[PDB]
Amino acid sequence: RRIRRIHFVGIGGAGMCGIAEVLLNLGYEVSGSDLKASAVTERLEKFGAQIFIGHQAENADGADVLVVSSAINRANPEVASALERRIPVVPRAEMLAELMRYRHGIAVAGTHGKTTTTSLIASVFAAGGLDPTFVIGGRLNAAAQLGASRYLVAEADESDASFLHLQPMVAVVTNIDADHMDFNKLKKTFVEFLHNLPFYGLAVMCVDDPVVREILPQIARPTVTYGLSEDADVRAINIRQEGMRTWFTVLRPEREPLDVSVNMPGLHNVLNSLATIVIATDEGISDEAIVQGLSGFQGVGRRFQVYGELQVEGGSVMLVDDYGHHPREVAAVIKAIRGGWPERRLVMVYQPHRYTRTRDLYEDFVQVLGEANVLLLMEVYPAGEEPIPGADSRQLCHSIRQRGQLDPIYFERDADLAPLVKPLLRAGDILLCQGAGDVGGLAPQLIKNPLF
Amino acid sequence: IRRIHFVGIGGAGMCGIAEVLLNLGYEVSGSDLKASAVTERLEKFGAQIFIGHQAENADGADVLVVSSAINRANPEVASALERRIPVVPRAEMLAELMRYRHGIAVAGTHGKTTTTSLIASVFAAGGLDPTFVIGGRLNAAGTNAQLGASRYLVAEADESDASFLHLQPMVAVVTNIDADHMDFNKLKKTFVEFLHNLPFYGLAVMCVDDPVVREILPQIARPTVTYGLSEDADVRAINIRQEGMRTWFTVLRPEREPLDVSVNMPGLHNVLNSLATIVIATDEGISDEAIVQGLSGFQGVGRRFQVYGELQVEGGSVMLVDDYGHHPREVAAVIKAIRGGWPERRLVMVYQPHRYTRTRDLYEDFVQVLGEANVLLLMEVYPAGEEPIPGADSRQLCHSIRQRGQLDPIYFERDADLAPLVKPLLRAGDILLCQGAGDVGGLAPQLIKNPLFA
Ligand SMILES: Cn1nc(Nc2nc(N[C@@H]3c4ccccc4C[C@@H]3O)nc3[nH]ncc23)cc1C(C)(C)C
Ligand SMILES: Cn1nc(Nc2nc(N[C@H]3c4ccccc4C[C@@H]3O)nc3[nH]ncc23)cc1C(C)(C)C
Repeated sequence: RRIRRIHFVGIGGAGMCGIAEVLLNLGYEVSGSDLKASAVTERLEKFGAQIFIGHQAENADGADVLVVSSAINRANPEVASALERRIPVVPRAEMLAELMRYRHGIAVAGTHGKTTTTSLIASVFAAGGLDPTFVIGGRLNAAAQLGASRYLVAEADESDASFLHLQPMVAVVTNIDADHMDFNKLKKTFVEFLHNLPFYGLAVMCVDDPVVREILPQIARPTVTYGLSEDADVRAINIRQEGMRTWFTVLRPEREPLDVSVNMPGLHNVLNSLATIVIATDEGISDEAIVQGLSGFQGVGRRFQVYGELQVEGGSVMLVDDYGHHPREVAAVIKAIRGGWPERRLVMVYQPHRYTRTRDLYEDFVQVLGEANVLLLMEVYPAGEEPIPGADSRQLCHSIRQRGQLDPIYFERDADLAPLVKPLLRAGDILLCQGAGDVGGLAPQLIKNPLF
Repeated sequence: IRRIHFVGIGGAGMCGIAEVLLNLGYEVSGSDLKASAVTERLEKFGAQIFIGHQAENADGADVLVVSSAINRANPEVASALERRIPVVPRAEMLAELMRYRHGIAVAGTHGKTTTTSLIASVFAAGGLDPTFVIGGRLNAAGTNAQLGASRYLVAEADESDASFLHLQPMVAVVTNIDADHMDFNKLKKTFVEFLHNLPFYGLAVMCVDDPVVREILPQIARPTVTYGLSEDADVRAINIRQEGMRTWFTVLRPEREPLDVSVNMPGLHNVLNSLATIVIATDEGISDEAIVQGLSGFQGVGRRFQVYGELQVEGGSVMLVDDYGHHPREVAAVIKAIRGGWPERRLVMVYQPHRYTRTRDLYEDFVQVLGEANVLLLMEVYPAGEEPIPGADSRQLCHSIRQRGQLDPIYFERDADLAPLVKPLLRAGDILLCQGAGDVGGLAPQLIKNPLFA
């Protein structure tokens, strides 16, 4: 072949080793360097990678192409050597996208629901004995050597530079939401992405989303729509909720109605399931596998995870947890609560992540955070950053308070939430723990706290 | 998707696409106003042909391909839309073909067409028979075989086409990136993005003699082979010598002995075309003998800086050159190619503007570029179905140029006889360039067979 040897600089990095593993599976020679030996380098060695510890120019000798992590500098002697001798140096994210050229690629795109849908697809495919390699957050998983399956299922992030270079056989678009970020450019991006499908590929489009519906005429590829919409090709009807479990019937062309459940509440998960069913159906997966895959799906950790119930005087409070820390993600979580439980008062705990992000998206935070009925704003999680005046939780409290609708309660990172929050809570409330940093710890503690 | 339906399948660019899709094993139907040898040929390859347009001709199509000439009101298109059948423009489906073959995409501002054709010629000499695409038309060597039969598909890649960034080549050429006579940052990014459509194991063939290509070289994270006269080019022409219509030069390639070649077309631009072709043929494993034969017996592409030969006048002769370019930027490149190859020779240019709209839109660029000739014969605008626009015609251009004091254009009408007009002006050692489309294509053939120059 033209290129035989692929050399990874920083091969122990979090998403690097998965790529190396699948390239070995494809039958390339793979070498890699890292500052530190680890179980990751050990594993790659057993799969037939040549590993170097330390960086020196000669580690790249005989490389046809380099792949570098974001942690690698251009003055790294291996990179420098490759450049001096005109060897191509490819970013990790670009090589990750390239993998779909070698497999039946199912790209899951859209603003909201990509991760859960990717994971659901993988679950249903597994139920039909297919063991797909799937990609979430740049990490490759399967259940075996990564890449063995003919199937590769991956989140497709529209802000990644390799998005418009993906070559899927099947593309999902869950929705196109431009809020809290032109809108016209975003639509065009999705249209262009869908045109990377072959003329015989498949676009799986949520017609419940107004913007998806709007761009439907521009797609010019085989399309299957899904949603609650009456004109959707694949439809959920007879939706009923039973504690944590949602039941519904799915209508599909030239098939009898199919009754399914999913063990995670909210209309958003019906839509996730629908997208999965379109893809499983088109792939020829049995009704039995679909039912089992959906039914026994646990959820993705801290993706609108319902932790259950806190006991208070006169009833209970539903506890919800989500790691989203961008305004657009938070707004969607809140909308999911308002849609699913329109009568229930929303008590939100929010911690901003990073001062830079708080500064950059400040006005959007003021708007979105103001949608809560009760707001507890936790001190910023710095993630190593120095404070920025006028761009912190105290300022946000003031910005929101000034608007006359809501009076946020500020608290510090070392405070104990349970005694703070319990006196505020009333039976029928929803308590949302929202953010990363210190927030992840909270819901597990609340659920095992004496006060509840 | 089993059945693909073409609306206007007898169109010059439509029939080739249909033929390749048949070859790939799709069912293909198409409609056209008129039966012809074109529809007959498609029938032999298994196409179902309808004469006339009616909605039901599209019944049972999984996808439509629509000619550039045909709009949404065509009953077949309307029917497909009403029933949510995907409607693909011709240009888009053309681009799709590369996914199914070893695609060689030839991009850049200047030299795409000749290079495409040269590649095809050299591949043919090595007993390959590639399908190749020039001006949206698909061709191969020897009409026996079915378009698409070869594993190779060579095509011009035009950066202004909407499907440019959807090409999926195995090999991509960039001849040059020139923004003259027309955002520059967006243009560069477009070419970078096109090159990134290559797989990590594909090949980029880059003309480093071009400043802008050289500039973007470091952003290409793909295997690259550079070509040019530049000393640092991977593939280099040296010892360039001209012998009438024939150019000799030696080509240096990595890990190879120098290779002596000739091409039967004058000008440095054709050395560069040859170099790009040699990179590609070499990388594909084509023999030195095939390369030599392919280059040597290459005539040129019709009306792409075509040298028609010689007109006889008192005291010697006039080199007749013909080119269809009708945008200022194309004309400027032609003139620069004449000034570089023949810096001593007086340039007499016949130019006909194409369209009143284009004349209006690019007016000042025409004044500037047309003013580069030593002698200028401006022919009346070719309308191409357009109504006249006041102030945007050849008479206005004559005045705009004449007022500047350097050059005094000679106006003539579309129906005038050029030969008696031009002969008394011509002097031995002139270059006579016939430049433009419309009525211009007819001129050089007539001049060469005219008694006045016999
Ligand atoms: C037929 N044909 N073929 C071309 N091919 C290439 N032309 C150039 N450049 C050019 C050149 C070179 C020397 C003198 C003038 C000019 C002007 C232009 O700038 N660069 C190249 N790289 N690879 C190929 C190639 C160009 C052309 C013209 C004559 C139709 C424009
Ligand atoms: C885990 N997860 N999964 C999602 N999946 C989808 N969410 C929506 N959209 C909307 C929706 C639907 C119901 C209630 C509220 C909202 C608001 C959201 O915008 N549309 C979809 N189409 N296909 C899938 C899908 C969404 C989410 C959240 C909860 C993290 C945002």
